[PDB]
Amino acid sequence: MKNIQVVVRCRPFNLAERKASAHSIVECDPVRKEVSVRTSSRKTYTFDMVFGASTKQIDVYRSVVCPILDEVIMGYNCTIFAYGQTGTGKTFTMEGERSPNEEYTWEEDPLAGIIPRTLHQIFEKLTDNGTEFSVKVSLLEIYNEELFDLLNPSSDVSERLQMFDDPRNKRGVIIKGLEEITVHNKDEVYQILEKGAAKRTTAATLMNAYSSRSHSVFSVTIHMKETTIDGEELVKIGKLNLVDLAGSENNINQSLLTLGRVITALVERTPHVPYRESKLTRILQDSLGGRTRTSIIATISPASLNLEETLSTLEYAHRAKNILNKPEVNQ
Ligand SMILES: COc1ccc(C(SC[C@H](N)C(=O)O)(c2ccccc2)c2ccccc2)cc1
Ligand SMILES: Nc1ncnc2c1ncn2[C@@H]1O[C@H](COP(=O)(O)OP(=O)(O)O)[C@@H](O)[C@H]1O
Ligand SMILES: [Mg+2]
Ligand code: NA
Repeated sequence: MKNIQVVVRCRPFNLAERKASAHSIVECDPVRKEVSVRTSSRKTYTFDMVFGASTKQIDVYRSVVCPILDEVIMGYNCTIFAYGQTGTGKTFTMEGERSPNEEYTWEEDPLAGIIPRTLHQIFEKLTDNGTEFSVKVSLLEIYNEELFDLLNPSSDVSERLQMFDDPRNKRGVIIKGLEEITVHNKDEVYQILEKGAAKRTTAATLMNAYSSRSHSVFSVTIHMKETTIDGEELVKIGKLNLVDLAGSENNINQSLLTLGRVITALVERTPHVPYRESKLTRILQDSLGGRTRTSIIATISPASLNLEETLSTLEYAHRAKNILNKPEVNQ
């Protein structure tokens, strides 16, 4: 029925990265939707949208997320995930950072990313849309095939969760004891994201290379009740997953390895797709050849130092455009 959207976002050169040449190794064409990489010998790859080095946070949100957020409110499950080498901007893009000195409020911090922006807009868009709705969110991170709850307000972070097949959902799982915090309004948001960021920091003291190796699944489930002209009970449920994947360069890497075998299985149209053999592919089975509306943001470097992963990343992301999903709304 419908193709997975792939986008590419390149970041500006960082402090480590030397640029020798007068003209770029990575050129992004937003109009032609082409990323062109100098291996005058090139490989040019077309994507669904492309975002060069100076693309700001608000544009990414505007171009990619605003459209998807509308599908969430109709009650499609969506899933945006970020993919690419450590240091290209998967966390910058999906979470963002906090500007120093309290120069800006969270709502207006231009370093803010998809997660906080989205949560903010869910409340603006639904408050003046007439709907009866609630928002409850959760923050699960996978590391070494273990499940960490960063929003559980009480528990020690190293208390890890179990997963089991949802007896109500053919291609889904329930994460037992996962803290699903109800957000009653936008002013409850920051406090929740802070607690998430803090617990995360604690988990990093416990495990090696945690930032780069962890997958981070930040869900948000919109319950929307609506009365019909016929006097019925229209209860629709949007779910948006916002997934920050472990760095592409990596049992520690079982989930990332399996994500590859799944995508491979799907594109080459081989009958057995091994969702079941990793926690990530179990949690997101429905985002990959299922009934969810997936977008991948593939984050690349502009620089010669990281060309090899920049290109690995582009080939991996580009074959992912051939996956067909059959979106369905939850009532
Ligand atoms: C789980 O999703 C999150 C968590 C934390 C943040 C975030 S950015 C966190 C940063 N991505 C990180 O991993 O440390 C925040 C930072 C510090 C305190 C509280 C929040 C932020 C929120 C709104 C605006 C700007 C920055 C953003 C998204
Ligand atoms: N699009 C961007 N604009 C400005 N700075 C960026 C951008 N993407 C990444 N950076 C910076 O480069 C570093 C890498 O970001 P990070 O989100 O940790 O990457 P990842 O999560 O992909 O390992 C951070 O310091 C970040 O602020
Ligand atoms: Mg990161
Ligand atoms: Na264990």
